[PDB]
Amino acid sequence: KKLTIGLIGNPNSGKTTLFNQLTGSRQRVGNWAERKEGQFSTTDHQVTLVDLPGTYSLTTISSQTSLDEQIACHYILSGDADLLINVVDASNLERNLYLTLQLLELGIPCIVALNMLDIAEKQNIRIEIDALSARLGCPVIPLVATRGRGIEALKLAIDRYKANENVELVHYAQPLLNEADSLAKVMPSDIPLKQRRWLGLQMLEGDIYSRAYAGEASQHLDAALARLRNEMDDPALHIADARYQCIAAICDVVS
Repeated sequence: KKLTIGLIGNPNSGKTTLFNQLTGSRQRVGNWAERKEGQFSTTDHQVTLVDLPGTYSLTTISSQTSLDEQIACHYILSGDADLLINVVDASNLERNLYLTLQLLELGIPCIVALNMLDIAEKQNIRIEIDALSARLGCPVIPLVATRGRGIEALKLAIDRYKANENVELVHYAQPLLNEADSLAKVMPSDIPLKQRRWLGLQMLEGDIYSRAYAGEASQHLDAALARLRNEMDDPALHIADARYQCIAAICDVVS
């Protein structure tokens, strides 16, 4: 059974190194129409690993997006990957989980690969693996460097992979969910309900680039925002703050 896996993480998360270790000399360097692609095997699977450009987020709310960011986003939303391996820097967890949260809100099958365990230890940081997994609703695999043990556990997890656990991640105010869902109902229904509801939130948060994916929902954004502004100060801020609360709450328990 062949699997297509996207490798995604922040810049300087050790992603290039992990890609190289996983694929060895079974790799091929193309471009996105630089696009690195490689092969490896697990017990059950022949995996095609696709290296996505380093990025801190699938989008940018307050400022201009980058090319790398748009490439990652488009690939992720295309649904070409059967699952993703989200490489996370254990020494800068809070910053790294911003991207992770987006992947999980999108409902994309995910395996977190906790990297840079050494540097975390030398920064006096210990991550509670099962605490994080429980809260994210996906596997969390410590990438132990010694004798490539982390790689072997990562391959094990790929063979074990099922859907993410359907867990509440962010706790949004009810008017936000309502408005996002009603926007979602009008978006191109070729997109899954979960992603259309996320796009909805992104629109409400001021994400300009999400409007490209939302089609006819953009015609209803103004009316949704006016309503929300009559029951809370600034809907975009309530979205960002809830997301900050979620990630901060996780980090306090987990780190």
